[PDB]
Amino acid sequence: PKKRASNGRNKKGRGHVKPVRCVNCSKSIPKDKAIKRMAIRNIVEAAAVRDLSEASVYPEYALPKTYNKLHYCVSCAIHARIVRVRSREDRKNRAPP
Amino acid sequence: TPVTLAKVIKVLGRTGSRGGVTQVRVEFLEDTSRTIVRNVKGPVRENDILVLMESEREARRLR
Amino acid sequence: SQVFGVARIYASFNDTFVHVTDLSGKETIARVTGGMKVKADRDESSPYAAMLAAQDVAAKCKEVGITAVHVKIRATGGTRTKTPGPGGQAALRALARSGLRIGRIEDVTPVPSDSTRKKGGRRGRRL
Amino acid sequence: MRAKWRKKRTRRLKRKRRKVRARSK
Amino acid sequence: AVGKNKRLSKGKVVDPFTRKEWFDIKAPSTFENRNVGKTLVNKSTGLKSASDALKGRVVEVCLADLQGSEDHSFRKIKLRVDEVQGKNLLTNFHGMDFTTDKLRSMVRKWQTLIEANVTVKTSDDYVLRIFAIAFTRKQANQVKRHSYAQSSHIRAIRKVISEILTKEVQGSTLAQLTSKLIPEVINKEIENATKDIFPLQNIHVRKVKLLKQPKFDVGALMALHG
RNA sequence: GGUGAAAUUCUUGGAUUUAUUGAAGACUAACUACUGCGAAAGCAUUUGCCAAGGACGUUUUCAUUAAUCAAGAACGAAAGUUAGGGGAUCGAAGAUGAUCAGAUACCGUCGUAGUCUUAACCAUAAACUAUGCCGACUAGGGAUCGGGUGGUGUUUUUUUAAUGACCCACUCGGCACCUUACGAGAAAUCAAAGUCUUUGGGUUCUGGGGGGAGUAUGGUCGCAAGGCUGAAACUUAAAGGAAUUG
RNA sequence: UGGAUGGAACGAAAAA
Ligand SMILES: [Mg+2]
Ligand SMILES: [Mg+2]
Ligand SMILES: [Mg+2]
Ligand SMILES: [Mg+2]
Ligand SMILES: [Mg+2]
Ligand SMILES: [Mg+2]
Ligand SMILES: [Mg+2]
Ligand SMILES: [Mg+2]
Ligand SMILES: [Mg+2]
Ligand SMILES: [Mg+2]
Ligand SMILES: [Mg+2]
Ligand SMILES: [Mg+2]
Ligand SMILES: [Mg+2]
Ligand SMILES: [Mg+2]
Ligand SMILES: [Mg+2]
Ligand SMILES: [Mg+2]
Ligand SMILES: [Mg+2]
Repeated sequence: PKKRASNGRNKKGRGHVKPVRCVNCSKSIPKDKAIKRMAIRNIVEAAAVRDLSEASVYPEYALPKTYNKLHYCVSCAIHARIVRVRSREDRKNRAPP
Repeated sequence: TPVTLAKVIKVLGRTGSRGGVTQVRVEFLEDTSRTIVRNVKGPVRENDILVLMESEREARRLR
Repeated sequence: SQVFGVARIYASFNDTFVHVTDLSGKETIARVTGGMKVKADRDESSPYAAMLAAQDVAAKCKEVGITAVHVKIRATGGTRTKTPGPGGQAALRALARSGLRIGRIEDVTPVPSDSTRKKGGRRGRRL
Repeated sequence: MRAKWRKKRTRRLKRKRRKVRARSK
Repeated sequence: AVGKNKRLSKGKVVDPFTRKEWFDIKAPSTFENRNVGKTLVNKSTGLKSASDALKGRVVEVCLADLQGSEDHSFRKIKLRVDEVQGKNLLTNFHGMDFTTDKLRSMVRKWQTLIEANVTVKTSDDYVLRIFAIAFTRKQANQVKRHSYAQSSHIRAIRKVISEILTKEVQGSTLAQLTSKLIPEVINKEIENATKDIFPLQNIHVRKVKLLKQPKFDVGALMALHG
């Protein structure tokens, strides 16, 4: 029987969504169906910050960011310890943690 | 063949496929204020002293 | 007052590249990769390997006369992973601890404007 | 066996019957 | 993989740094600082004449060093070597560009991006391509959480930017323009020209790319390095 | 270089790498969301030209000119065919290295047809919201797109005006969403899948247990792969849907 | 202010 209201995506009124490729397994997947995540991370670490800061010119330089968007197929997303599973009525929950 | 004396300051938890290895945050006797995280084989508490064949390696932390 | 070089770490998977060049970039100095300091064929990207190579290249840098370096980190890019490898990050900390000075770190991973085609077929790498 | 491959096998069988019929007429 | 060579030689030592000497790169007048860096090449032998090997080189340097102030932190600058004057090889402008981390931080979702480009020509026969970028701004007292444009404001804004770039480059030779962009007066004009259309916060311009060069004319270059 | 681990491959004739240029073809990233347009398939760089369209506004006109439709007709994803051009990347067939008892499969490196474009064909899909179209009525909440109206509302221009962008109130037309079930259902669920034993607003198409079988035959289109229409003999007591406990 | 993919594994006579 039907398992989800949107049936696994966010397509209502389009028909075609111009798919993209999974970052890991390169499987094709519609853009809206994909499980896009935003990876914003500082360049170095939370550990070597002291080393670089002391061993660098330009005191208090920037420590800039790094931004990648990731797209996983459903199977890769489940296999990579992400949003895995939820119970029957709990699936309806929409908000992030 | 130089070696390094390092002092354990805080134990993290067990690690390894069979639970036979321990993760510790250890702190050098000489040139203090530097702390590194290493794996230990045998039984260990805090405040122990370790000797290292090398100092420049930080083990894969699982947290 | 100071002498600068340019690092250009290639933080790929399965291997790691470290070679410093002149500020112009046409002249290269002491190209050492992690794969020439181990005998595994599996550890070529290991952080220990990259660190050990980074110390070597830092030795050549110091004995030539370069004291500080500008950092350009980059991944495989193109249609491939676009995420930095494991050992390049360790190499950066290595050569920084080796004695040189650091300034103006940037990421130069080649990113396309929706390039041609990712390999693997429509249905993806199946394993 | 899977329905698609059933359909493909039938299509081949039809093609073979078609040509063997055309062999005589 | 040290022992992995099955065959090292398809068919079947000298230290290279004893042959190499340093050189000092000089920037044009339109910069607070002049000392850029240092570079290595071989002996200018009777068959190489290393000045030839230096003739077509490009060096990238951050603007923050050239101006001292750290507000020009990202702001990469490209300089082209043109003439070798006794270990003080000279350079002129070749291109400006943004840093990836900044560029990516410019763009955030739930707002409208506006982009424009142009292929204007200078008085000095230089042919330049300039890019401009903008993003919509949600004002103070905003309640709705996305604040998109209406795709006709974008058309008007892009038209205004396109024409204003030309009107700012036509007549100008090069160096005035360099000293217009160091204090970023160009983007300063944009909101004054567009505030009656839509807010448009954060109107930094973009990289600029050079396309075509006229004849050398040594003297003009020398004028920059007094 | 590749993987879980390796090998086929390329390297002292300098591979991988770094800088400066140049050429070719493909795509239009990040902005990009329970947002938009189109009858559907589908459609994401700028600018110009050509024609088209919905909604809104209207104290303009015709006056019932309308809804659904046998026969008939336009469009119709991808793959595929014929003849030119183009032919970077990926890549059915194929060649090869691994794993395995076997592995012409999954994994790795190459690689024709194809992937792009012009002139024609083909007319199928899980072409899906598995919910035909038109019209009326029936519960609450906020948010959003396009238009219109009111408000000493905020900001900016020239404090100030008209603008523009926001705020508050209202309305028409959209894509939907949150709560509840008077009601419906076998249930999953549904503001329609409701106003159906208290059984009737108008209308088109399709089905009568599962196989045999979308097969055979006969028509009809196509160069071809195939498309449209479409049986029977015989066999069988279960197939099937939704939920409960293991 | 974090972070790992990760090898091989075929089959079980009829009725209750
Ligand atoms: Mg199921
Ligand atoms: Mg569809
Ligand atoms: Mg080479
Ligand atoms: Mg785009
Ligand atoms: Mg839109
Ligand atoms: Mg009708
Ligand atoms: Mg059909
Ligand atoms: Mg159907
Ligand atoms: Mg209705
Ligand atoms: Mg409205
Ligand atoms: Mg509405
Ligand atoms: Mg709608
Ligand atoms: Mg019957
Ligand atoms: Mg029947
Ligand atoms: Mg069932
Ligand atoms: Mg058997
Ligand atoms: Mg068997």
